[PDB]
Amino acid sequence: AKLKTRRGAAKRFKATANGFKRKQAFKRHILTKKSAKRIRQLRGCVMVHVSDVASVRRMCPYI
Amino acid sequence: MRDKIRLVSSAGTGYFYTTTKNKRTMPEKMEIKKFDPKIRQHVIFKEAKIK
Amino acid sequence: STKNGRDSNPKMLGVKVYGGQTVTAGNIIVRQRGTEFHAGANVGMGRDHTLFATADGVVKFEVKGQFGRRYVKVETV
RNA sequence: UAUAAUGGGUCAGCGACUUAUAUUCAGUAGCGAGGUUAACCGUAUAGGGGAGCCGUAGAGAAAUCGAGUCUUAAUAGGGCG
RNA sequence: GAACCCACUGUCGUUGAAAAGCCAGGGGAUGACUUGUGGAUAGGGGUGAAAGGCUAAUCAAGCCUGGUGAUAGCUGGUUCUCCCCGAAAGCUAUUUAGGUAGCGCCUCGGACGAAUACCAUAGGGGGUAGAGCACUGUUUCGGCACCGAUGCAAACUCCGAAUACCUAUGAGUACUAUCCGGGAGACAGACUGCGGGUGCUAACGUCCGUAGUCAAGAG
RNA sequence: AUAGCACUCUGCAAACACGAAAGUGGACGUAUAGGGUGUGAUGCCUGCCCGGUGCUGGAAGGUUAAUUGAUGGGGUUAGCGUAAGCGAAGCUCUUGAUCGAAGCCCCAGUAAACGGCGGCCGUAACUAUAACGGUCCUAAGGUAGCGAAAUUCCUUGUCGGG
RNA sequence: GAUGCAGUGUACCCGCGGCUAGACGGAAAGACCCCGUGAACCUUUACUGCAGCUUGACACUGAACUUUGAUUGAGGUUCUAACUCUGUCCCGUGAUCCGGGACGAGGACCGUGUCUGGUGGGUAGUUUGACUGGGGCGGUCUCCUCCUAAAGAGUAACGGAGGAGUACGAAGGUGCGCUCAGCGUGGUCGGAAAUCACGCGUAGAGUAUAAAGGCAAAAGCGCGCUUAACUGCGAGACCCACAAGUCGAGCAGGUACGAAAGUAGGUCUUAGUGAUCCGGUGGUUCUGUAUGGAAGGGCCAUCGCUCAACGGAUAAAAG
Ligand SMILES: [Mg+2]
Ligand SMILES: [Mg+2]
Ligand SMILES: [Mg+2]
Ligand SMILES: [Mg+2]
Ligand SMILES: [Mg+2]
Ligand SMILES: [Mg+2]
Ligand SMILES: [Mg+2]
Ligand SMILES: [Mg+2]
Ligand SMILES: [Mg+2]
Ligand SMILES: [Mg+2]
Ligand SMILES: [Mg+2]
Ligand SMILES: [Mg+2]
Ligand SMILES: [Mg+2]
Ligand SMILES: [Mg+2]
Ligand SMILES: [Mg+2]
Ligand SMILES: [Mg+2]
Ligand SMILES: [Mg+2]
Ligand SMILES: [Mg+2]
Ligand SMILES: [Mg+2]
Ligand SMILES: [Mg+2]
Ligand SMILES: [Mg+2]
Ligand SMILES: [Mg+2]
Ligand SMILES: [Mg+2]
Ligand SMILES: [Mg+2]
Ligand SMILES: [Mg+2]
Ligand SMILES: [Mg+2]
Ligand SMILES: [Mg+2]
Ligand SMILES: [Mg+2]
Ligand SMILES: [Mg+2]
Ligand SMILES: [Mg+2]
Ligand SMILES: [Mg+2]
Ligand SMILES: [Mg+2]
Ligand SMILES: [Mg+2]
Ligand SMILES: [Mg+2]
Ligand SMILES: [Mg+2]
Ligand SMILES: [Mg+2]
Ligand SMILES: [Mg+2]
Ligand SMILES: [Mg+2]
Ligand SMILES: [Mg+2]
Ligand SMILES: [Mg+2]
Ligand SMILES: [Mg+2]
Repeated sequence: AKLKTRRGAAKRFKATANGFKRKQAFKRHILTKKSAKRIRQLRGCVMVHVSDVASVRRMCPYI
Repeated sequence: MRDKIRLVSSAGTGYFYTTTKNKRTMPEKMEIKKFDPKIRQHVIFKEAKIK
Repeated sequence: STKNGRDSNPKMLGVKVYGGQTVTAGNIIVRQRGTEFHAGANVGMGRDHTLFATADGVVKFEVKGQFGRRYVKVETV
């Protein structure tokens, strides 16, 4: 049968030209104690690690 | 016990910082001067409940 | 039972670049809990007493001054 | 593991990595900035059928632009290209 | 106390004559008694003077057929031939510890080349072995907390190697290093030598570091 | 298991049980009868405790469901406003004023209901006894009778009989 | 724990009747012990459902009097027509079923349907951690400092010793300024010890807190003014399985202190901490299912976990 996407992973990863991008953790709450440097540097997207790319591709066959 | 509070800008921008204080040693509402990125100036921020 | 059994995680302090090595600006030279080494020319000190290069060049260690402190500096060209 | 650890009294016959679908990577063949049909029709492996799929462009959550886009007051810097 | 109904003791038998018996003894024997025939109660139900007893040699939930080829990180098995290369029993995390995943270690294809290694010179920072009281502890004898002689220390240091380790040049000898992809296995180790904790300076004991061999290697 | 004894439920279309219902047993019986529970001929008899849980009888104060819907806030436009904006009525989203029983919180009774019948000090030394006196607690701190016992660790406790 | 290995001793080949010392003899994939995120049955004040029982609202459900409250409700007294009788008499009939008719006794009660609070091991499905010189009991599970640790990094044990789950609008920034402690002398109550003055040696003091590494341009101690405890970033590097963590020159905007060169992106540093999901609050040039709006969603900033079994299997579980 057709391969089925893992929707949880599909809602966390998006494809780039040569890889995948993701958001960073530790920016949901408990924010007062954190430093301004951490606050500004954890904002935005980053790339998926090579040791995780295989798992991401296996979970998302069509993205 | 140090309670969390938020300091809101007086310019109406809605900008706010967050910090903590000791209620007993500082009963009065805190009031400081800080930079406001929305208007890019320094203005007074006053304490508001962290909620 | 035993009251002991605790220890902290490692911190990996030490010297990262030795004398005669080429370093570009920004490289960390020493990771130290205290200022066992001091910063000379073209070397900056951080909040945790880390020493880093502020210019390109070659690392060098020395001992100078009345107190006899150990200094580390970067020589440019 | 000679082990005093397991299994077999002997012979003959039977006894265990398969099938469908989807996907990815290597070989080989056709065509080639293009490649290719599905259901179906069809005195039927032919010939018709271009709906559709892959490739040819990225960035951004998105509106939006586009060899550039995102962030920013910034024509600076930086991330993806 | 016979028939009849039971089953208290002992020998025998226990691939028996018998999937519960024989033999010699034992208890009740007009009663809450024994027994024939035909009926009723059906499975989380029945019945039980109550032992979880019995319900067709089956009972802490009968049997048969279906879901069904249930699931088992567990145990076992896995069938012809030759050639080339060749591991691991580690770290991290885990309701995790005899499972699994990322990394480390194996193999095949492509790209790339000496950018890699051995050794010689040159530049580097140590706080161990040893040694010693200058600090911190502890220790023996003398003279008035100190002074003169004397000892000790993983958590003492006025000192301080050999080895290891990082860099730059260089002769020779080695298709070495590095990158991109396909496929794995493995995450129970053992002994010996050296430095150690633990134990009794015991254990073919146990836990680490570091080399060799076995594992997977005959003579 | 048993005859005997005690508690408790049941006024009959009885309680109780079976059944999905219809109905059936109880019983063609009826409080001297029927069900449940504990004990177990007979003799002498059966001490104290209602603090806990249960059951029984009280009280209408606090708390509380469905239901009901008083207010308050918002969306949308007819119309107003150079603009920003304001905005009736009709629909619509949300809030929950008031009313609202049993049960529980509260008060008494009940142990042949489930249950409970103590500590620490001076002394007893022959293991640890309210033995006896102090005090601390508790609802209270064992009456009769018996006791190295089908109950005793020390234990083959001590003395006598055989 | 040896017929089968090494060295030795003994022993011509094969039956029959006896015996049970060994072949870790046969018989049953150990019932004891441990393990698997296995099973069954039983218990309860383990968790979560259901039956049963019970409370009230609406419906079946009607009519008359009468009292009290702010046209309407809540209580009392009667009635019959809904409805009940496992009461009597007739008919179907030849029948203790049933149906129809009459009578009698009850009666808007009881009872039933839907909704709803309480009770509920009576039944049903499940849960009840791991490491451990076997398991159990005990102890531990995350973070920081020292020693084991063999002079780079890293390195185990239910190995030897201590700390943490904070504090601070000043204990932060800057300009200026100043140095501890212990001793010897003499001085009012004043004396080992508290206050004053002079002197010799001199970092033992101190650094909010455990220890280590540090601290004279003092990182120790005061004063004046202040909010750089900023916004957007960020060359480069450390450490790393991932997720994370750490240091950072320099560039723009605004700012504080300095005469100026300049210093300032919290505090001498290393502990004072929690991912994802789901929700709350403030902004927003985004989106918003015919169209214009609006609900809802997205982005930015923030709030709610002793998820301490601290990479957190559920919102919810003991024997
Ligand atoms: Mg958020
Ligand atoms: Mg061998
Ligand atoms: Mg064998
Ligand atoms: Mg085995
Ligand atoms: Mg066999
Ligand atoms: Mg065969
Ligand atoms: Mg007979
Ligand atoms: Mg019998
Ligand atoms: Mg007789
Ligand atoms: Mg039944
Ligand atoms: Mg049977
Ligand atoms: Mg069962
Ligand atoms: Mg080979
Ligand atoms: Mg190995
Ligand atoms: Mg877990
Ligand atoms: Mg296992
Ligand atoms: Mg294995
Ligand atoms: Mg030594
Ligand atoms: Mg393992
Ligand atoms: Mg292992
Ligand atoms: Mg080992
Ligand atoms: Mg061993
Ligand atoms: Mg060999
Ligand atoms: Mg009895
Ligand atoms: Mg009696
Ligand atoms: Mg002879
Ligand atoms: Mg013989
Ligand atoms: Mg015999
Ligand atoms: Mg043998
Ligand atoms: Mg055997
Ligand atoms: Mg077995
Ligand atoms: Mg057992
Ligand atoms: Mg199940
Ligand atoms: Mg365990
Ligand atoms: Mg143990
Ligand atoms: Mg060390
Ligand atoms: Mg080291
Ligand atoms: Mg070393
Ligand atoms: Mg969740
Ligand atoms: Mg619309
Ligand atoms: Mg954990």
